[PDB]
Amino acid sequence: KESMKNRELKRQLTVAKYAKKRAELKAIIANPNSSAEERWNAQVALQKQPRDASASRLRNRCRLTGRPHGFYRKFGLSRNKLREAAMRGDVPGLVKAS
Amino acid sequence: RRRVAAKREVLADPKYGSQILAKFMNHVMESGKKAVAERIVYGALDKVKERGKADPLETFEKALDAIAPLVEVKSRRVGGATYQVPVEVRPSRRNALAMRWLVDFARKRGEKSMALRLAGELLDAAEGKGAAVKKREDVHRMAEANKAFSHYRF
Amino acid sequence: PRSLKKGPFIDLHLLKKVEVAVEKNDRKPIKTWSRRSMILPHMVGLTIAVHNGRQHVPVLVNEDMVGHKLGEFAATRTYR
Amino acid sequence: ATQNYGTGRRKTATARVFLRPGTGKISINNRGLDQFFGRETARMVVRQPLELTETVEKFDIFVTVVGGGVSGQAGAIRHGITRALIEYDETLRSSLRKAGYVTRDAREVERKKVGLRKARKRPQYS
Amino acid sequence: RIAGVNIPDNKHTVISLTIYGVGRTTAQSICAATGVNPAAKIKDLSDEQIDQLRNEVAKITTEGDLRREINMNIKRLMDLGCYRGLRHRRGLPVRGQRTKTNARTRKGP
Amino acid sequence: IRLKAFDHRLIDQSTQEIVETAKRTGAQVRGPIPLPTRKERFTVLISPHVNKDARDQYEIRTHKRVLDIVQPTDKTVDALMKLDLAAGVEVQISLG
RNA sequence: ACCUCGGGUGGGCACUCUAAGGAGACUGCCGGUGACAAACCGGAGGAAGGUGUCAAGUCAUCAUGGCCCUUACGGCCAGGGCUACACACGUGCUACAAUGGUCGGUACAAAGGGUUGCCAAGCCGCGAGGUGGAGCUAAUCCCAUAAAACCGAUCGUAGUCCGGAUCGCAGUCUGCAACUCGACUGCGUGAAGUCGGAAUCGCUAGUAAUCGUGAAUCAGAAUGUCACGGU
Repeated sequence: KESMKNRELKRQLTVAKYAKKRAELKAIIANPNSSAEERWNAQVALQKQPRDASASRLRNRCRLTGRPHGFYRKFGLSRNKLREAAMRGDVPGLVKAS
Repeated sequence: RRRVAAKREVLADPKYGSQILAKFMNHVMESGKKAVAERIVYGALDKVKERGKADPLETFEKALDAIAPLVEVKSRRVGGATYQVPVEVRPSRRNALAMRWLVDFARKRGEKSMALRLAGELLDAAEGKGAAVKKREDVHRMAEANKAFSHYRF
Repeated sequence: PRSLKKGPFIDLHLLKKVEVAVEKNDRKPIKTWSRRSMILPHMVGLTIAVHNGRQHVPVLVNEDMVGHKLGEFAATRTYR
Repeated sequence: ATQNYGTGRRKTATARVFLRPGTGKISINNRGLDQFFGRETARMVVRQPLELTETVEKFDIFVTVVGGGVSGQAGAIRHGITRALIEYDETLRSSLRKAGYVTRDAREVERKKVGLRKARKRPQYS
Repeated sequence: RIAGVNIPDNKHTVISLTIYGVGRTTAQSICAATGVNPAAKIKDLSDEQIDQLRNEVAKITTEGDLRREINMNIKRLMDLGCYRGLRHRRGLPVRGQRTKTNARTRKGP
Repeated sequence: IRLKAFDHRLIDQSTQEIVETAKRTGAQVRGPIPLPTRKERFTVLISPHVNKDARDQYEIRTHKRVLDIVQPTDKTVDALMKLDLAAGVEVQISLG
């Protein structure tokens, strides 16, 4: 596949393309200070202003392989790296103990 | 085939002053709580004699009379019919069937006081007229047809 | 969840052939390009067809509807 | 003086005995034995070395040991009876082999094994 | 009439109300401030402290009146071609439970 | 002084260059306050076929140390901030 | 000393607060067996002493063929049609109505990741801790509340006053996307749980065995193998 690994990877600069209207429209909704006439003004926000402004369709993978499973928070890499990284020494502090 | 285990009985009861009774908290402990077990380990022995007139170590000791068998029920081959093995055995066998099956009839009584439905059978062995005494006399006269099979074909 | 924390439905781009089409008579079905797209609670009695890719279903809407999705006119798994 | 340091340990403890001679007085964890405990039998299991060393008239024992469970460091009162007393004298030295209550049992819950269910409690197989 | 249906005795007074379905933590203040004692039965006390514990029967829903609208709203789901009556025509769980086959207490015979 | 260092072997060799080189200059710096092993167990898969019976054990350690200088004037904390690393030690400092 | 006897705090380096790393556990020794010999039986001290295999899942997460789509699976806004109950079951927590049928209470869990995060005592509460925010780089804390105990009530042993499967409608929280369907279990209702027998999962020592997971590429419903089952 070639038209797959370079069309959802570009979500780094398109999901936060605006990035300044996306925070000026999503905090005071969590505030009840909006008036009873003002249910509508905060809802001209992000959808027909072209709809790459939400983030429900992004997924975390590996870098050099691209495996979504086995991905953790302490790496940008996946389950087929940990056996072959710190023995060549690509990961700090990963030491066997008990 | 070697027996490698070492028999380590640990008997020291904090208040009760028994000889053979102390460590028995194993089927009174129903995989649960010890504070639930406090009126039924010794508090039920403080509940046996409360309708009786003795010490609760009197009636407990004499379970080695009539609910303890004489012969053993293990099966053996020669070339034919599978022969069981009747023999005079050391107390670790016959009195092992004089303590744990005496308490095992506790569910078909189902009365008030959880503490009483475990130890409401122990005082029936003064004459020996309870539940575990019926099966012990079944053993002896289901051992007539076997008692000569100890050396010859055994 | 799915309570009435969201009271109204003010959605602007799902609207501009719906709220404008009040003065115009009802002679054409309003076609929909989603399995999600909903419309007002004060327009009650329009026609929306379940959008997935092969053929359309009978959709009958009366005055007493308040609750949930359009997933009942055609089913989720329609027993093929 | 008799101002010493003994320690009983069940479930990774570090105890404090404020020990002195006296007449058989017991106390535990800034409390008495009739004060924190009760509704158990594990209080006078420690009686079994206590009345056989005949120190029921000679010492004051306050072994604070914390942690564990309900009756878990009721297994620590088992240990700390004669540790801070055999650092005084050598009378009851060879007279305590019959009990055997000092060895911190390492057959407790050790490292966690995957594949099984618990330490060495095996799962269902065919 | 007394609790709607004829009532067996030799059991509890608050649990005579807390008779399958709406109750105890809402009637936590009903049986405690009316003065009606939970400590004894519906008969053996004075027979007069039931008169407001009987009026709750015919105010909201009744054993006869629960049968009134047990077919109106189900008629709203069967011939309207909808999906609450697509797994009522079949008999499955409806509100999105363990879905297809091997379900314990939702299908029946 | 608080750091942010790796393990047992790159703080017990990094605090040797701190306290003696700060005692040389006529000042009084306290001794090392310990910190045990950061216990966290790690579980991943290693089998080429997908297998639930196969897990294992890993760990990354995280060891820091509490120190403090009594008379704060030391050039041992600012000038010997560039010395107290070798390859990837990141020495945070505190004026305590 | 003090304290609200929760220790504001000096002092806690000795009558310590979870140790980085460490002499670490024996063929060590005497004696009866055996060819004296491997071992095997017994005693030390001391509240510690003997442990290279089974023509079968992937020309497909790196690899690699005989034919192919070749105005095309180079076009994608895709005009929806994958569970008639008509069964055996790989069956494998839960009870046998009596320790008896419904809670807000006990000496009581409580720290880390924490610069697009974790989300107080909540004012809200029967039980919802959205505006609040003690903690914003956590010997701090948000889920912060809790442990199967006393004698727990009326009444003392039940296929039922454990019983609710389609008829929660409908209640100021992601926020432009809840028009006949979701947590919020408040118990007015609509059941099938009675010694496991035909025969077989399978238990010789820490074991057969019923108290729970906190944290992302920086947005918190990842259940048979759950950080501690205190038996």
